[PDB]
Order: sequence, then structure tokens, then C-alpha cells
Amino acid sequence: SQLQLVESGGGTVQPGGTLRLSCAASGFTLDEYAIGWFRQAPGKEREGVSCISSSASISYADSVKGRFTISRDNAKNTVYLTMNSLKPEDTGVYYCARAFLACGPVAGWGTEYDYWGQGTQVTVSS
Amino acid sequence: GPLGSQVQLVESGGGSVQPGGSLRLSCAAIGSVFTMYTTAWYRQTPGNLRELVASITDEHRTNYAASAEGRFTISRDNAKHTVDLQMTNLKPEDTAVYYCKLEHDLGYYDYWGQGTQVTVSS
Amino acid sequence: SMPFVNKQFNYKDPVNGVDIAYIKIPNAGQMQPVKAFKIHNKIWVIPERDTFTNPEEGDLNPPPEAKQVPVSYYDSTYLSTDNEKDNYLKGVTKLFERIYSTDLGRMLLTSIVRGIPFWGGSTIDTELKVIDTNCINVIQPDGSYRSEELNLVIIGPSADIIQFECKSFGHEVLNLTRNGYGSTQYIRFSPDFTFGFEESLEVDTNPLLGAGKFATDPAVTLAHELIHAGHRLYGIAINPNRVFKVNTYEMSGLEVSFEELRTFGGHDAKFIDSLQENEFRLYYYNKFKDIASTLNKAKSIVGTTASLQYMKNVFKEKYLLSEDTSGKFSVDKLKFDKLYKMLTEIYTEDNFVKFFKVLNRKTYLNFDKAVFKINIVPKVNYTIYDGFNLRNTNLAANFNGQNTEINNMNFTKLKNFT
Amino acid sequence: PLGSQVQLVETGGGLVQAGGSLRLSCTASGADFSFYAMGWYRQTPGNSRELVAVMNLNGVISYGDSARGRFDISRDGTKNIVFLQMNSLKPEDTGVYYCNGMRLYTRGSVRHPESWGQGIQVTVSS
Amino acid sequence: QVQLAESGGGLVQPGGSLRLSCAASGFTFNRYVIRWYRQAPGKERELVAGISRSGDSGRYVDSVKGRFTISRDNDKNMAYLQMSSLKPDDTAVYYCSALNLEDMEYWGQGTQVTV
Amino acid sequence: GSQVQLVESGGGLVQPGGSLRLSCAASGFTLGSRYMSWVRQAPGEGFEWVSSIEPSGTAWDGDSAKGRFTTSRDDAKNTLYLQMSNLQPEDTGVYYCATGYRTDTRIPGGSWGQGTQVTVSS
Ligand SMILES: [Zn+2]
Repeated sequence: SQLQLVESGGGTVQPGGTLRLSCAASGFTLDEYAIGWFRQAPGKEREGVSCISSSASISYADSVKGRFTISRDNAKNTVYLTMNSLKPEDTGVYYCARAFLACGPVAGWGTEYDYWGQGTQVTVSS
Repeated sequence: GPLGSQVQLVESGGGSVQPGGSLRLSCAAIGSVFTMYTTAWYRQTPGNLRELVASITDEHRTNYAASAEGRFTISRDNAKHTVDLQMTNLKPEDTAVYYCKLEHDLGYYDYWGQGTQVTVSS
Repeated sequence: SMPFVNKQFNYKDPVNGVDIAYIKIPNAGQMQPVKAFKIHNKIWVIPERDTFTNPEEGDLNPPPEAKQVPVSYYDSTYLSTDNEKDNYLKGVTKLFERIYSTDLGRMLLTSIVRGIPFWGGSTIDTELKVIDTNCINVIQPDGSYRSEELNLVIIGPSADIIQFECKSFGHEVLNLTRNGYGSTQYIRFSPDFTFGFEESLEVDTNPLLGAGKFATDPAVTLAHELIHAGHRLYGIAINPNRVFKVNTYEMSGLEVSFEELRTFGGHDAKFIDSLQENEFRLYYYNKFKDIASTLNKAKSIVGTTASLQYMKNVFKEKYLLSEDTSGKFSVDKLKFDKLYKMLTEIYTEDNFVKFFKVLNRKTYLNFDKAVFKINIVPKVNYTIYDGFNLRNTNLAANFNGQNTEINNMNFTKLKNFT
Repeated sequence: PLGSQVQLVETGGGLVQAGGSLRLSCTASGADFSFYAMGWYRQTPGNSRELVAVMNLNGVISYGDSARGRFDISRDGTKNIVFLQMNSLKPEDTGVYYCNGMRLYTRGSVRHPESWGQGIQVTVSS
Repeated sequence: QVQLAESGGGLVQPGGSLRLSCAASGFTFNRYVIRWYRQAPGKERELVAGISRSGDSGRYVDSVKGRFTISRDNDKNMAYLQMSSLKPDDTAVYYCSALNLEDMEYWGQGTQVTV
Repeated sequence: GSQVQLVESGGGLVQPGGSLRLSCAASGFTLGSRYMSWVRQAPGEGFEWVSSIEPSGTAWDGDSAKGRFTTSRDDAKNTLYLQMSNLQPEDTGVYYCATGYRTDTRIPGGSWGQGTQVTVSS
């Protein structure tokens, strides 16, 4: 009923480690919403990470290909980001944002992402 | 009040046999436009990935995972809206919960069964 | 398991500018803003008599009596009070849920939600631009207004209450319902009435026998119009000048369009020749190729804060286009064939009758017998899963719920057409 | 212009003294059908177009304000031939009289524009 | 009754100029799109120009871009097709049409132009 | 047009049949670009929509305004007006200028003036 996006699954890992983030959606259905993952490190811009459209069309930022996998459980109305080979550079708060039907671009997106969560913290440090 | 799924995948069969034994899996799709779905069987063990075993299209074109080739046969009834998996020469490694998937051929949405246990042991 | 209409609307709920708001439709500048309800993404309901879409139908005055056809019904007072508008709104939402509760209806409504009218409105080929008649202006609580794209409006009927139809604004050079682009569809419809028909085919296809013993399930009627909207949103409607004369009387000169025959389905839809069928599919396969080409050559976008690549991806989602590693779009013939066959052969009135398990005219070439007042909003009268044929009552069998004699408390005959 | 194949050729206008009568006539050509309703409209100098008398094949007749009792409309069966017998004419009946033809339609049938004649002048002196 | 009366056509020399006009009556003109078609004796009808309801915007078939100009006067319910650089192919019967709702298209009588 | 201010004036004590002209000075946004509504409230009662005006300048009347009250706007002065005539005791109440079309309830994001008192008594 009420609109909500809740990221979870973050934490502190070491370089080379693994984390699976969750993005639980309420108030709307993934049958008609794309979900993109974003991250913001302290002092730098937001950057796109990956997006999975309503028909499960999938895209990745270059710096993340072969390391992260985005996936989806429509029955749970949840999108997941499984992150392997984490590097210090991957540190930051990770957010998921919905967009109607289709994914935006990895960079240069617009207002198509109309709602997002409070984020979940990912720290990668020795 | 509450609304249920538009389509119900009713799986049946499976069971427990010894190595080399046979078992049949079946799934009745209730209420679906069966024609616009690929029908597939998957299997999953706890903590592991749900993996494809076999799929078949509305025209009855089949696709088998390497493990299923030569021992499993998947079939489809477009009048009754059912999808069957006949397993033969079963091995302990085939032990898993088996799930039927109705996969919309245009990517609109999917339906998944509840899961049916298959146990192979001596 | 999520409802199609995820919120409870009452006609008197205050506006919020998002899913309850006063709206204006394009090029109806002198129209008064009307209260509207966004029951689902891309789908709005306006509980008003349609005096707006056609400027030559700007009031509810009937024609002179001699000029009214037998199958017509006029009551200028219908849908004038807040209580009727509340009941109309909840009747429409309930019908949407009934449709969405079948796999066929879920599928159709999914097609409708993703059938966004194409952004083909610029004189510059490489510039994506909305067409303004595929938008409404949505008035906000702060008094500002925002232009919003939408696929579907359900509106109350014009002076003829029973003239249910699916219309859309045209364009100076584009025939949007037949070039693959699509356009916003306005469906004049009412859930407050339904039509009497006859279980005997001999009688149902005779223009004067019987008085309409059985009541059409209004979910089928709505689904019928939604099937037209599906054809029109994907720009694959059959030209209305392709018709066939009703050869059973004849000097009346009555004709039905191929678009109608296709929409009804069943044995009807086999009157369309197999040679013509393949030709229509080829034509629209080429129109889908043209749209993918236009998208590949798109260099800019105007009139939105959304990115160009997102808007390109919107239409990849609509037409189910393939994309290669260069980002180029193409039409996959297997997916287009399935999409086309689904829109035209799967989505039919006859197939909705099979999924609803209701009694229904067996052919489009029948004759209306009566119009009844109904009230489907109370759950003791009509349900999402059963319509009138409530499975937990004596109305469960023999379509007793649609039998206007057995279930006579649920139907008031307003006019015999015979 | 496929509808422009139907033509409403109208005859029988002219001059008449007040109190006399005229008979207007209209035959349609190019129709593979029988009109559901046919009738007559008029337009008097400095005033808009108003219904005089129209009749449908079920026998329903509609009239403008002063027509019933004076003006009799008739039709040759189901043929597209219609007559207007205008008795007790008066000077303010002066104007142009147009033929009108309306095809039948049902809820599910194809719709067609209505047919209109070019008009013929009626002028009654006082 | 909706009527569209077109005129301004006739016999023209290659390179000559023409102004087609259409008088519209019987419908709410400023809510209708206006089109100009043409049809040679042995060829199917062809759309040549269309203008938005308000005169906002117009588009043209390729064969006439820069040579033909379509316009409308919503104060007088008039539409025009000003032509120039006429070519022996441009000879055909030219039709003006008006439409607001798709499939509800009102047609004019036609005017023959020869080059 | 984020920070919005609306200041009404023109209220007064009038005898039946009399006339008043209400005005509302708007600041912080372009008044001519919004739908605005005149609303009234009698003591202990709900809000009654009086009239609205569109960005285009078209005014629409509620029952109390019809044939009696003219709603208008001076774009350059960012000011809305309600010319009242043939006032009657039942017109008594506080009169507000409020953003939105057909406004008759306080809605988050809507802005209101402070109101001006209209009293019609003999
Ligand atoms: Zn239809």
C-alpha cells in the first residue's frame, strides 16, 4: 500500500570479500518498475552501479562488470546486488531507486528515478 | 479482501527411490494462457542456486541440462495445461526440491510452483 | 496478489495532485477541470459524462426522437451527483480487479500499461518529443499544473448512455493507431448499466425475438473496449474502412469492421482471410522496424527532465526490442509474432468469456435486446471472482446470476429495444 | 469521399401566395441501402438551420415548432424518396429547405455521416 | 452538416505558383487537424501536408519540402496550401480534410491541378 | 514559486443586497500561472468552495457565486479579486483565497491567506 524502498545487507568487509544487498519494494510492483543501484562515497558524486528493468533487462557500470550481479525475486518484490571481489573503491552508501518500466543509463540519468531508499553502508577496508 | 495468484501451479509426484530408480514429476497450470508460456522444471538444494533441469515450449521443443540428457524426458499437454518430467536412472546427486516454472515468453511475469521433493538414497 | 488498484478511492477524497486531481484534457481549453482518479500507473478514471473529447458532442441533448436509433438510451441526469460518481468510480475499479484477477486480464492490462504512445512529435527526425494529445494537465494542491503522459482514460458516456467506445485524438500527419506509435485511449463506458442478450443463438441473432433474459457481465464489455485500446496503443488497429456487410436484414446496409470481428474473436475472427492476416502482420512488423530505426537515430530529447537513454529504453520495453552490444535496437521476429498474435488473437471478447466462465453472446453479429440498471458495487450483488454468479449462493449454477428473471433484484430494465 | 457518392436531389420549391401550399420532394441516388430516417430542415434569412420535419421507418415523426398540423411528411416505403407537403404557408416560412438522410446504426455497427441535400428555395409572398 | 470547400486550383506551368484554399463550416474548426492530400489518376491517394490544430506545427512529405507551405486561419476557419516550384508530377486532384478524433475525418470535394 | 504568501482584504459589514470586493495580494510565485480558489467558512461549519480561476483567466462559479460574484485577476499586480453583489445574510463568514481548483479543504502543499470577514446583516 504505502510506497517504500528499503536497502539492507551492507556492512564492513575486507578487500576481496563478498556482500549481497537487498532492495525490498512496497507500494508498487516490480512487474512495472525497473530498479537501479547507486552508491555515494564521502565527498564524491553519486554513481550508477547496475539496473534491472521490469522485463529483467540488465546493465552494469564498466567498473563493476564481472564482479557484481543484479537479480530479482518478483514474488518477494525484492531486487538483490551480489557483490564479489570488493575493493576499497567500492566503499560508500548504496541506494536503490525505482524507474517506471525501463532502466536509465549507467551515467547521465535523469528524473526517471523518482523514488529511492535511505541506503545501506558498504565499507571495504583491511 | 485478499487476492490470490492469477495462476496456480499444482505440482505432484516425485518421491524417494534407490539409485537407478525412476520417478515422475507433474505440474498442472490452473487458469493460465498456457500457450504464452515456456514450461520448465528446476531443482534446488538448500543454500544452493535454483538450476534448470529441462524446459519445453508451446510447440513442444525441448531443452535439457547436461545432467538430464539421456535419462530425463520432459513433456507438455496443451489441452490439459500440464508439464511432466519423467526421471530414470536416478542418482543420489539428483536429490533436491524440484520446481515447475511457467515463464512468460514475452518477459511479462512468471509463475513458480511450490516445490516437490525427490529423494534418491540406498 | 497485489490489487491492480492499490488504494481505496472515494469520490469525495481531497485531491493530492498525484492520484486524485482536477485535470484538463488537451485542446478542450474551454472545458471545466474535472476530478479524476489515477487507479493504476498510466490509467485514469473520470466519473463525468464525456462532453469534452468531441467538441460537437459538448452537451447531453439527444437528437430528435425520429433520429434516435432503436438501440440508444438517453438520460441527461445520469452521472450528475457525487453519489453516482462515487458508485461509478468503485464500479470501474471493481471491474479492473475482476479483469486483472484472470491471467488473460493480467496479461492484457500489462500490455496496456507498457503500451506508452510513442514520442514521435517533433518535426526534427532525430529529436524525441511527446505528442501533447497523449497527455493531460494535472492540477496540484498548490495550484500549479503538471503535464502527464497517460495511456488510458475511462470516462462516462456522452448523450447516448449506451454508446460505449474507445477513441483517441488524431494527429496532423500521423495515424497513431495504425502506424505502431499508439495514442492515449479514451473509453466511454459505464459500469452502472448492462445489456440483455439471449441464450438461444436463433433468438440472439434475430433482431426482434426475445426481450433480453440474460445480462451481459460488464467485465466482458469493459474488457472488449480494453482490447481495442490494446490494438490502438500499439498502433496496430485495423483501418475502419475495412468492413464486411451483415448479410442476414440487408437493405438496412449494416456493416461491421474487421477491427470489431478481430476484437470479438471466436468463429467470427476467421472471416478475416488468412492472406490478409499475414499481410497485416508484415505491415506492422515493418512499422516496428521503423520505430526501432527512429530510436537508433535519435540524438536528443525535449520537454522532459528524463534522460534520452531512459526514454529510448521505455520503448524497448514496450515493443520488446532487442539491443546489441553497440546499444542498437532491433525487432526480434519471434517476440514480435508472439506479441502480435497475443494482442490480436489471444485478447478477445470470446477468450475473456472462457476465462470468466460467464454466459455471453456467442457472436458479434447479435442484436441487443434491452438495457438494465445494475449495481455491482455491493459485494452481495457482484464479486471480483464471480461477477453475478456468486459461487456461495443459489446463483452459482446455470448462470443464474446473469438470469435477470431469477436474479431479478439485481436488474431494472430501463428500455426494450424490440 | 466514399460517402459523397450518395446524392439528395431535391425538387418542388418556388413562389407561392400566402395561404397556399407547396410539395417538396427528394430522391437519393447512389445508395446501396435504405435510409433509416429522412426529413427536411430549413434556414430562414438571418437565422440558423432548424428542423422542419423528419420521419423514420418505424413511423416516428419529429417536427419543428410550427410544423405539426400544417406540414405533412411522407415517404415511398423503404425507397429513399421523401416528400414534404407544406400547407397554409406564411411569409416567415420563406427560406432554403434541405433534404436530410440518416442511416441506421446499432451499438456494434459501422457509423456513417448523415446525408444532406444542396437545398432549394421556398418563397411565399404575403 | 460539415462542409469543406476547396478552390484556388487550375492549370499551372512548371515552376509556377498556386494557392489552394479551403472554406470550413459546421464543426469546431480550431480543434481539428487539417490535411492536404492528392491523387493522380493511376496512383493511390497521398498525404502532402498536415498542420496542428493551433497552427503550432506542420509537416510535409519529402517531395514538397521547401516548395509547399500549409497554414490555417482559425479566426476565419480557412486552411491553405500555398505551392511553388511546381513540377509535372505535382499534377493531381488535391483534397483538404479535417479531423480531431482518429478515424473521424471529414473530406472536401477536391480541386484538379495540372502541371 | 516555493515560498508563497497570500493576503486577503476587502471584507466588511454590508446590508442585504449590498456589495463587497475582496482582493488577495500574492507574493513568491506568479499568480497568473496557477489555479486559485475563493473559499468561505461560517462559524462552526465546513469550508464551502465559492469560485476558482484558471491560469487562462477562465473563472468557474460555485453555487454561492453564480449570477452574483465575479472572480478576476490582475496578472501584473499578482492580485486576485472577488466582486460580490446582492449579498445576503447566508453569505456571512470568513473568506479565503486558497491555491488549487475547487479547493474546500486544507490539503498539504496548499497555501491559504489569513481570511477576511464578510458580514451581511440588516
Ligand atoms: Zn468493439
